[PDB]
Amino acid sequence: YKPCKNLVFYFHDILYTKLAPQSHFGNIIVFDDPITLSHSLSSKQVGRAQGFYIYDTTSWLSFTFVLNSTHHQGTITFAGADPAKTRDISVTGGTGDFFMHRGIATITTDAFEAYFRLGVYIKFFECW
Amino acid sequence: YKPCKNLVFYFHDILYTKLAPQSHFGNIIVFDDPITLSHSLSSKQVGRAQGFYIYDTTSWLSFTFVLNSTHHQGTITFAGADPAKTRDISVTGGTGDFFMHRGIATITTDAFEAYFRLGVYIKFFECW
Amino acid sequence: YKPCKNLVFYFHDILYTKLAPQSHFGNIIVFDDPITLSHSLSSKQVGRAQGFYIYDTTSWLSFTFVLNSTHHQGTITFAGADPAKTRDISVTGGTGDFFMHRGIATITTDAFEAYFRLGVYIKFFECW
Repeated sequence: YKPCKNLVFYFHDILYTKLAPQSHFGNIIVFDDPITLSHSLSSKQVGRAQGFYIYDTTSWLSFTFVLNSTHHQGTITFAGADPAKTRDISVTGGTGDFFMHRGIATITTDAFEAYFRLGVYIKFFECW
Repeated sequence: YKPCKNLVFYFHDILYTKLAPQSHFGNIIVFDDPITLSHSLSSKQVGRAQGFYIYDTTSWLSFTFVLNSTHHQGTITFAGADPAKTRDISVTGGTGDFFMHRGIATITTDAFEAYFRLGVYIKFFECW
Repeated sequence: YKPCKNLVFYFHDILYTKLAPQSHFGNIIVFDDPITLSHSLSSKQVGRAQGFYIYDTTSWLSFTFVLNSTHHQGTITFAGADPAKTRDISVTGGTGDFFMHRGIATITTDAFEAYFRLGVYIKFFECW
């Protein structure tokens, strides 16, 4: 399938059978990260990535791109676990310009420092 | 677009570039709140709002309207971050009567006390 | 409606008006559980169930089936609260083979020990 809309953003984060069933107590890390048009942190910011993930002693990720720029106004929410420096995550929600949008995002992670840059390539397959 | 179904509920909660990337440890607050047809807490209850949000030292919200009334039987789930006394949040899931439903909700907050009344105006744009 | 695709999996977990508005601090339990084709833990594993739930002192559940088998390659994510030994939960996300899929799952719980087997019956009503 070809997507009815493609978007690319970067956001910047600073840290600080077979196997049996496995549980543990979790701790939540909450983040609020700048989203930029290109790779550099000092390139134009177009919103904030806000969400959370988990440490055990944690493939789980929930976050929203809160977009607020001259061309993009809305939110896109993603949720799920995926264990490669690259993973897919489902679009799970949309508001504003991204009202009723659906699709997937490919997340590529440049790890450096406590500095992580995440390339997020959004392919929408339903667009309103 | 005009919604194929509109619903209005209130639920009642009782408490107790630019910026750099920002993380912290989070704490979860879980809530289980009555949903009513109208503004007053003592008006007919039609279900419970059950979910969680986060304190840092937190625009993130995940919750489900568990509806159980003479006219509404099902669940509606919402998730996302939005930083106005009014915000939008995406429908992310539905069961029962709201099976395969999609759309957005506008949330208006009356803050008082530790008492918060939230007006939730659901506009579905896909209805089964 | 008849589903365009039906799937059945089991996963195995090992523990260890009216009512006023109710909140509390929550603690998160994270789990990573084997998914099998049939009831027995020693039957073929087809992936891992990875997500979290909450203890108060908690009908909330978020998890992803990370499927990795000879016939199924993708993820399916579910989220929501539902208070019966059986409950429904909405599909909220999909990737890979389950890209753009939507529907509901019925979850049946066999409680034993700290051992819980969950029968998950997925009915997709949108398939790509």
